[PDB]
Amino acid sequence: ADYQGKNVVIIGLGLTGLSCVDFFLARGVTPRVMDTRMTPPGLDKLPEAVERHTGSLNDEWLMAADLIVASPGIALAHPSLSAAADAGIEIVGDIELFCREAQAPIVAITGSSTVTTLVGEMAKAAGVNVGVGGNIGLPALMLLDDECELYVLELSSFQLETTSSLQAVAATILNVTELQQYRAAKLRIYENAKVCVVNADDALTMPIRGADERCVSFGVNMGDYHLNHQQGETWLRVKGEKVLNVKEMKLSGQHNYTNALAALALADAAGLPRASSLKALTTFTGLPHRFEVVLEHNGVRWINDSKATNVGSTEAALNGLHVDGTLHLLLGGDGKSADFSPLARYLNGDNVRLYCFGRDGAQLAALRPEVAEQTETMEQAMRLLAPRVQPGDMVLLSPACASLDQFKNFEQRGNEFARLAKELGG
Repeated sequence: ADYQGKNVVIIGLGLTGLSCVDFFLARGVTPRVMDTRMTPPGLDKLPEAVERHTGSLNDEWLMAADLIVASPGIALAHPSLSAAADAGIEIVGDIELFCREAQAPIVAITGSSTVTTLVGEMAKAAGVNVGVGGNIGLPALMLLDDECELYVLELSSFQLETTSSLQAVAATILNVTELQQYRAAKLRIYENAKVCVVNADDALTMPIRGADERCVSFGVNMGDYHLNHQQGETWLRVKGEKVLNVKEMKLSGQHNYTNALAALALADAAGLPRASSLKALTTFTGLPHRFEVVLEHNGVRWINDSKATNVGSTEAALNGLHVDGTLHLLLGGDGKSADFSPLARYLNGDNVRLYCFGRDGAQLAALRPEVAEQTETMEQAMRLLAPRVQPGDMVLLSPACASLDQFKNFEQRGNEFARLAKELGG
């Protein structure tokens, strides 16, 4: 849309509020920001030209606004917002701002992560540049920067409440778990959807009406997409046909089989090739910290392999690793008396750069010091490479060491890497 010369107020900062600020600053609009918290997150990232008010809502700013952009964290029933609404002031959310500008198909998912991640993996297996965001990953507005061909948004009922311009190529309510108002907000995801993917085992996921010929179902024993145990084997079944033995999947358990069925039905409805999507089901592990993609933005892939607390596990990550551009590898920690020389056969070539840290970091940078860097902690290493990273590059944390020298456990090192990937790469 055109927001030129409008008084815009953003309620709620954080990364989402920051994305709205950038969204408007890039369209010639300087917004005003307010947040009930005295020191909200992202306050230090907030530009200087932007007026901000913290510790409470500025009711005058709201009543004076032409457009109120409300984070899902503030209740729309709040008296100031209720008064703004009664005064005829337009209230929207960040997702509404996204859907007005999005030029690529949108897949929309709501219902009490894996489904959203799988759909993204299926699009990637088909060579589709996909932006995964919303209630997970990056905020939706930050996906407009890249050159996406498909959007996959995980949405809350709160985000849906303030969204009116969503026309998803495929939408789903996975579950409605603790009421009729809660369901009503979630059903908004179906409005103007080309295909509605519903849960055969949860009737509240079905539209009340107006979806007679655009519904596709997933379920355990029933639905267009369901499971079937026949000749002693369990099969994924799609539109009456066996398409995959669940033993080819890395994921396991009934819940992950229904997750795969739901993700498959969205990807099929969005036009992704079945063959490439089924392949994604055979490669996706969903293991935290084990070659876990934590951020895909601006053509860069940030991969958290903090689970590699030994030389053998890092060698596995490097072995057969195709990186279109530059691999930015981080190495360090407590090596635990390990010999890292076997890693050298994978660290030759032009596209390798090393960023070493931790207790045994000095010993790890000694694999090819000419193209290597050294630091004390993981954070300052990532701030060195973040300016240097360009599209096609991979930022891989396969440290080959345990994290007990500077971390509670390898999980903390992997979570900290994901936190800094969002800041540095977004």
